[PDB]
Amino acid sequence: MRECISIHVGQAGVQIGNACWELYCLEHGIQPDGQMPSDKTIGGGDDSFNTFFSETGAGKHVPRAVFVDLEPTVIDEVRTGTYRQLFHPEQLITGKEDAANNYARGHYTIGKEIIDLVLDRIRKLADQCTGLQGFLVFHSFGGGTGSGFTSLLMERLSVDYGKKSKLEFSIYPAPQVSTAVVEPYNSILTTHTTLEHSDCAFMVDNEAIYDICRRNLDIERPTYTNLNRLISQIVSSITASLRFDGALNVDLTEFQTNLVPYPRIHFPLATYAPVISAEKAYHEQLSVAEITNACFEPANQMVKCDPRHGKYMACCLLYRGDVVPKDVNAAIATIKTKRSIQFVDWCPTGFKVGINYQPPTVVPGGDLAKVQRAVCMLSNTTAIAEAWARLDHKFDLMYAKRAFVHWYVGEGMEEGEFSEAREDMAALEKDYEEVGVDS
Amino acid sequence: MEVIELNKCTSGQSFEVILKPPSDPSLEEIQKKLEAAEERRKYQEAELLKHLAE
Amino acid sequence: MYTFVVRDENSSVYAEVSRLLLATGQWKRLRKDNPRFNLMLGERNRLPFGRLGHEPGLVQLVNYYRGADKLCRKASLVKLIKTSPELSESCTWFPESYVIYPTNLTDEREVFLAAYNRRREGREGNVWIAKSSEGILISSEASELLDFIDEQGQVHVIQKYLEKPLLLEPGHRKFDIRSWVLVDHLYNIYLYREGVLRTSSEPYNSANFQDKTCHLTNHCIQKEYSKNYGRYEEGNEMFFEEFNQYLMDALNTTLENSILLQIKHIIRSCLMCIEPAISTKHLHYQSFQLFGFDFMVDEELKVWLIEVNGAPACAQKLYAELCQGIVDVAISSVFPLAPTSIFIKLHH
Amino acid sequence: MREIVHIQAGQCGNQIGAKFWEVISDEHGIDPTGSYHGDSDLQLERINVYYNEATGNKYVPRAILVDLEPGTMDSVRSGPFGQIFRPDNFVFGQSGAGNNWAKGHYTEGAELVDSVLDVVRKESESCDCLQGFQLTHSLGGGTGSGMGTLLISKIREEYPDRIMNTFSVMPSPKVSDTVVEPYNATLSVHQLVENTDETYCIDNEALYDICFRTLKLTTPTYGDLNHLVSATMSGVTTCLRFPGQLNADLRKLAVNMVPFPRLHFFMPGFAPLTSQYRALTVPELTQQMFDSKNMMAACDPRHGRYLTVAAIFRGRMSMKEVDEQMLNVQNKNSSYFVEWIPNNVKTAVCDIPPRGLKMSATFIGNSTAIQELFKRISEQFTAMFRRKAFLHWYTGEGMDEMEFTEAESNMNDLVSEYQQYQDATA
Ligand SMILES: C=C1C[C@H](C)C[C@@H]2CC=C[C@@H](C/C=C\C(=O)O[C@H]([C@@H](O)/C=C/[C@@H]3CC(C)=CCO3)C[C@@H]3O[C@H]3[C@@H](O)C1)O2
Ligand SMILES: Nc1nc2c(ncn2[C@@H]2O[C@H](COP(=O)(O)OP(=O)(O)OP(=O)(O)O)[C@@H](O)[C@H]2O)c(=O)[nH]1
Ligand SMILES: Nc1ncnc2c1ncn2[C@@H]1O[C@H](COP(=O)(O)OP(=O)(O)CP(=O)(O)O)[C@@H](O)[C@H]1O
Ligand SMILES: Nc1nc2c(ncn2[C@@H]2O[C@H](COP(=O)(O)OP(=O)(O)O)[C@@H](O)[C@H]2O)c(=O)[nH]1
Ligand SMILES: [Ca+2]
Ligand SMILES: [Ca+2]
Ligand SMILES: [Ca+2]
Ligand SMILES: [Mg+2]
Ligand SMILES: [Mg+2]
Ligand SMILES: [Mg+2]
Repeated sequence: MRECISIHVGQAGVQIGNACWELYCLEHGIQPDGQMPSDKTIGGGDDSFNTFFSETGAGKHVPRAVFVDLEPTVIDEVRTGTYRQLFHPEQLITGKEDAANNYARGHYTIGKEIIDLVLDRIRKLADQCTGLQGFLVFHSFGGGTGSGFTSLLMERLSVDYGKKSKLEFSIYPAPQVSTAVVEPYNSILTTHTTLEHSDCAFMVDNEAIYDICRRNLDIERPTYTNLNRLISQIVSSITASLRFDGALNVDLTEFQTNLVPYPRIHFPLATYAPVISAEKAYHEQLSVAEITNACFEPANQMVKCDPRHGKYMACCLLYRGDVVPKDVNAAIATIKTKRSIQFVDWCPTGFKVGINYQPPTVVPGGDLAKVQRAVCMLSNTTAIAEAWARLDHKFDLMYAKRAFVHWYVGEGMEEGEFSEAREDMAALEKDYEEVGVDS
Repeated sequence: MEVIELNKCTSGQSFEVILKPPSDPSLEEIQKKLEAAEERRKYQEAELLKHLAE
Repeated sequence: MYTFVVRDENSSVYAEVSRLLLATGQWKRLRKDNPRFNLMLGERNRLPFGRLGHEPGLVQLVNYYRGADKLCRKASLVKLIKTSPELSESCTWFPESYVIYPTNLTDEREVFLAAYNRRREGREGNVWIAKSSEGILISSEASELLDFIDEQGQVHVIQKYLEKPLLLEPGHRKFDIRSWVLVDHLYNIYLYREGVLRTSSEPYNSANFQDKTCHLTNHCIQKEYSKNYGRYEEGNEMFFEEFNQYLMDALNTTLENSILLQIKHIIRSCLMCIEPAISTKHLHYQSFQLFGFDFMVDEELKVWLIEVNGAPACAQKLYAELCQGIVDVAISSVFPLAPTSIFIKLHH
Repeated sequence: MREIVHIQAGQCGNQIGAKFWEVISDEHGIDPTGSYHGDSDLQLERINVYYNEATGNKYVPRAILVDLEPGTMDSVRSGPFGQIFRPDNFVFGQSGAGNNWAKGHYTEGAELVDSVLDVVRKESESCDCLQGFQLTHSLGGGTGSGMGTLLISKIREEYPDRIMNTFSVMPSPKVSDTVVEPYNATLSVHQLVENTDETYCIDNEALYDICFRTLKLTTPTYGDLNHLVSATMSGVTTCLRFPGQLNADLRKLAVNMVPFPRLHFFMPGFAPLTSQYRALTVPELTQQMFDSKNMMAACDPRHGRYLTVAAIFRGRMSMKEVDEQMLNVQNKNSSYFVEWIPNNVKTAVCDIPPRGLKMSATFIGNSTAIQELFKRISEQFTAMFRRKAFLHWYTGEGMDEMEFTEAESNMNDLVSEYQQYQDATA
């Protein structure tokens, strides 16, 4: 058994982290007070769940997680919330004043003052690990902490643990729920600096999740709670293989080897189905064929973009619930002769498939209906570069006038880092065009 | 379609179906970056305090 | 008030579409880079499809289908037709074609040569034509065909030349048929009821392929190289009413029976083939597009598809009617303003 | 990221300031004696931003009151909520400033500034985490204008990394006390351009016009003008005072609102204008708040473009309708929003409405049309300065003409800078 440490940085990373651990506890039968009746080996074990939960002599099951935010508002919700008893105070780290949506403020100014305290709390967790495999880092692109502090944290993690894998769950910015006009700057700055330090990153566009919540959950104006409960379902299906018995994606290294043939091109598209509202009493259960077909619908993707006009490098299907290999191969047969699924020449056309018999757990009283089967597809498609193009365009519009640049320079950042980050993204866009476009 | 690497346990199954064959900065360098930014912050503030002093 | 932007200055079709929208009193034109638009009239090259449909509170629409280039690129059209089970073999309306690659800056040839040899020692006409997306060679010898593709340095297609075209009388003159097709956001396929024949002003020859004025029916070429241009009809352009009369008088049939039935069938086959790949039915933005289909008619009254144009111009006489049609069918359908249709619906 | 320290200086500054505190005290359920008597926890969650906790669990405004004579402050102290202010926080002289910037900034003011700074320091040092300061004052007199800007300079020197925020009342010949107002205003704008992060431009000409040809007041008094200012201030500080995730602290607001450091002068607006019975619909709030008639700076937004806009909707209403209407206002007037700052309009919603209203909306715009205001002042300044009229009042206090020339040059540069970005295109 190899342990995984989750790190939650800034408001988005913390609130999402809080939704995931809630869900993890429901899935493993852990109660708010930390106890697990199902667990028999008291005070320790080598079970699959132990990858995410350590144990105390008193039989408390404790998340291998640290929460970091530059202001205490959000993390204090955790300390006093439903799962207060789950975490230890050492895990929750708060600062005095936040990064004010300024990458440079979070990275340079405030980052410098708190980074050693953070790395040390992480070390305490690493020290209880017999065989740590690496880190899962949750954060927004757009916030000053989420963007600036995370990239410093990632740089230092590569130093203190150079062998370990690092995976990201990043919230890509959408104006519909956005809190700052400079988010594009923060996104490109953080992506540039983080790039070489992340083995695999799952981007979730708030726009996609927002719209899914509106059209499928009939939520008129989604809140962060609605968004986060949906995000945590997707996150759980992605991490479920590290927490449960199985043979696909059982260690963090597997994500890279299965999904990322070229190191920079490490942003797989997540697609999820089915999302059904818990308010619809009569609903007909979707089949393996149908939920699988839904994986090739832009309306269900974590980022809106069109894979028909890109090429695939890898594809993974993660099913939870009443699914057998026969139904999957049948679904894939029909779908293939019906849809535009072009793989790059230097990769095999195929799917790695995982099935977990426990159907998705939903939060009691949440917006999500319980369903008997669900799937999350992780596909590495060049079509996701559409999200980089949008982002880079917005950056260009503002940067051409040097709008808001002084806020960054004023925090000790050099202006050239803007052009440096933007050059890196331009190369990135070019790399995607090379692997995915003919002429 | 060929199904391979089929693995079964009580929790579930995994396998692979093929449809067609194919055809870092040191600790020192980072602290230097943080320190150089802090120095620029110190310099900008000293200029402000100089201006105010005049 | 609906808003829109303009990003192709050379489009005569949309230059008129814009002026129509302004005239409505319910459409306002914006600056090129203002993303706050309902309607984009895009550029022909490298249109930023990835930037469409991410503007909260705006339904957005563009006048191009992403992916339609597969149909509108000569090399691509041949590949699409050979490899698509829907078309491919058992397509009898596209001339035998091959994609040939120059030896300078997969690949065909040889396979082409094998078919060529068949008619060589087969007592059959082996006149072929080389072309790509001025710059066309009509020859009956394979040797001087390839020995022309490499001199140009661009992907080319060599297809069978139609040696037995239907010739208009008097004049013994070739021609081609242009049809305009509008595909709306719902993927309804609309054939404009008015077509045009682009005629040659020179009698058709069979031994002089050097004189490419009675062999190439391009209106651009005809004015430049023909003494009699405009002699038989204005601008070397015959419209459907006249052509129909001709067919009745000369051949005892109608345009609809002898030709249009086939034209409709071909348009449907091509567009339904590519539909799954380009449909914007469940996309975050929607598109429509106007296509230019060009056909040849042989002497047996068999219709052959020659090429599909993705950014077609129109015929002066017709600009007005068609453009209003685009507005009514393609644009006002999505953004309704506060018949006797000019289109025929090819029912997908 | 928490406590704000409020300073109010001079007659205008103290009169609007008293009203401000009167209004927010009511909204937060705090009585003239500083005792909380509300019926919600939303009104205490961020109460510490503007109030200190005292003995007996009562609330004291983190407010410092300043003047060079004692009159207006005596009136404040004997006012309705006069008892709520910390007695040690009244700092005043006896000489007055005679509507003279030089007196407030260089002579009479210099004498008193250190005692004000002592009070500022005592309030700061009590702060868990001071975010910054907000100053209320006019630019047309002597104390608020001259001493006010002197204080800002000294505060920056001592707290150079805190946000400095002002509500600055601009003078109007329509509502004038003396002919030297343009001199005092121009000298102050020079200071404000360099030393504040956010300045809310409250134009007495706008407040007058609104009272006259919207509220139908034949003869507006300073009281009527201040009713509008009270409401605007309560409105613009809402996101600071109640739970929310958008522009919830001074620095975050500044990062979202200010794309270039000198261009930090905001045009406020609100709806509905009151001096009732039927609540406004969300679409009405939106139409009205963006109407030039609802603006507190006398500049026509149609004469320029918005760099950035912040809006705040108050009351119980549909967040969906709010988003829709706000999107509608931008989509149907996209010409007036610069296209090179994408998504430059942000919106917050707070459940708690203001006194006497079911629904309201407050607008804060960074528009290049604000150049009209500075141009108006510049013109009045030059009309007198070309003939050195009334200059002796200033040279008598040791100032020389060169300082006027420099303040005038700097304000005209400010105008030309706005024109640049008004003309700028993607
Ligand atoms: C109803 C409208 C015009 C259209 C129908 C509404 C459209 C959508 C939503 C709101 C309004 C804008 C709000 C007020 C308004 O237009 O007031 C006008 C005048 O003051 C123009 C102000 C403009 C508004 C904007 C957005 C930028 C520049 O200033 C003054 C006009 O009396 C107001 C009324 O006519 C406004 O624009
Ligand atoms: N999906 C989701 N997005 C969030 C959440 N909280 C914030 N965001 C998004 O994150 C971006 C803002 O960054 P934050 O995480 O709030 O900021 P931060 O990391 O705490 O950094 P600072 O506050 O500037 O110090 C915006 O795009 C928000 O829409 C959340 O709970 N869920
Ligand atoms: N296979 C064939 N058999 C007989 N004639 C052919 C032919 N292929 C092409 N042509 C004839 O000559 C000209 C080539 O025109 P083609 O349509 O292929 O390219 P083009 O560059 O003219 C664009 P457009 O389709 O808009 O005319 C044909 O239009 C028609 O005149
Ligand atoms: N809105 C408003 N403006 C005022 C008030 N009192 C004075 N003014 C304006 O402020 C300027 C005079 O400055 P004032 O504050 O009286 O002088 P100070 O005491 O030296 O700061 C003039 O432009 C007046 O129109 C007031 O109560 N409300
Ligand atoms: Ca155990
Ligand atoms: Ca004295
Ligand atoms: Ca002292
Ligand atoms: Mg935060
Ligand atoms: Mg062509
Ligand atoms: Mg006075």
